[PDB]
Amino acid sequence: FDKYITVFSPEGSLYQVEYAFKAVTYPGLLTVAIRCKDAVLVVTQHLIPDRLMRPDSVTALYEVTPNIGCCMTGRAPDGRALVQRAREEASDYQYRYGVEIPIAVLAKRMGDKAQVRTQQAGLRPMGVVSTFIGMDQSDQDGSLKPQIYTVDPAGWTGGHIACAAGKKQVEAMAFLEKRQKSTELDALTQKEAAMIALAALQSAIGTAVKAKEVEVGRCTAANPAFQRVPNSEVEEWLTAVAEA
Amino acid sequence: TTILAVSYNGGVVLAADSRTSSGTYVVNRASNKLTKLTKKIYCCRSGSAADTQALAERVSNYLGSYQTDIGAGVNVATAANLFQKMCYMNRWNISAGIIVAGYDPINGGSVYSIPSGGSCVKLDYALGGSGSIFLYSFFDANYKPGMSKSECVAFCQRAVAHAYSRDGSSGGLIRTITLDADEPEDQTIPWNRSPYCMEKDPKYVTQATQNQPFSSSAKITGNRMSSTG
Repeated sequence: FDKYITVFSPEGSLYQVEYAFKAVTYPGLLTVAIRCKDAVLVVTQHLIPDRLMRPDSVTALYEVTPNIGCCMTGRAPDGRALVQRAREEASDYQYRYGVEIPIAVLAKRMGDKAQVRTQQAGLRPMGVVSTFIGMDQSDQDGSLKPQIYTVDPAGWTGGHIACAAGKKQVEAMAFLEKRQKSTELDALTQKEAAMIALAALQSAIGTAVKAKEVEVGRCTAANPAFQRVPNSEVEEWLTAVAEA
Repeated sequence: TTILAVSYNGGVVLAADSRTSSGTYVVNRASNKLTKLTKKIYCCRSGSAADTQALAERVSNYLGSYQTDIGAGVNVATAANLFQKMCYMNRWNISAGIIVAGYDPINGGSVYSIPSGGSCVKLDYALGGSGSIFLYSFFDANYKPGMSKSECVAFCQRAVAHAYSRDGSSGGLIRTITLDADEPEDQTIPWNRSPYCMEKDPKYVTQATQNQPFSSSAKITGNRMSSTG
């Protein structure tokens, strides 16, 4: 009875939210975002077992606005649904205020939408961890700085230096946490940060990745627009990882 | 207000004066009636500044959402068709002569006049605003299609200048913008460097002989310009 509607259990927990977190893991795909000095990356496992599936078509990474990219981990179609909400929310904001929605606002509004489905009965939580990445203009000097904001099914929104969501996220975090004691991680070059992200991917799934089996999103200070990193540039990073 | 958009091969030139007038006083001397909708699709706004700004912002926002969700460039036809729907829906409430013009890689440079009714006509060139009426005869006579990008800009500037020389409601800067496969080139001709004005045209230096000294002859000499003579 506690477990099927959105009501508290005797131990103060929302079971349906706990279970939407299980939906994030179920598809067995891992994503890793990482923020460097002048850029954000997001790396998503992009596995197409079917030789007959058109690789180009199945994407975890969506553009929410030119300057905010997203990476959805969990029920692909729930992810797809949240992107549509995020795009709605961003379009609506640009119309109301005449400026691009800041990533930290977008993330917070998406947390609000998630929380609603944890408090109103009969709406399923979207079983997906949204990972927004994008530059954010500092109001002190005008300098762009990189941001990662996750939103989980509970509605819990957070900024990150690095984050993992999906199959072996606990192992990928353990790797990034061990690599954060050595280096600063916000003083890193895009190349160095990319290698750390891809190495966490590689550590966590327990296998060397091909450039084909990952899709990599990117926002830089130079080019603040959310770009898909071409397979050529990712191939250079995986050779750079397998050497060192 | 004088707005026009001509097609060259690769793309289009939008051109516009810069004057908003509350009838007979110039409220703004440096308006930008060339309003971005997408990277390479602009509109030129004539009529109620309020109404066209409101539409241009609404349509720009729809086009941005559209472009995000199709994950491809927007066609000028799309921008024109959206702008037509809005200009038609509200045709009684708004005063809004629009010209949507732009580049898309499918159809290249395209111009759409959406006049006050909410008609949408696809054209080689479009005229708009109070000043348009001066240019129809100017284009008929002097416009030759298949111009260079450079010639179109020079011509569009010469056009806008000819309109704003005669239209009281038009004046100020001539803003152009070329939209083609390349990065958009905006440029702003200040009035003191306009390609034409009546004030500098030697045709109109000699004054009308209106004043005329009290003489013993019906021979018109010149204007009386000194009380001694």
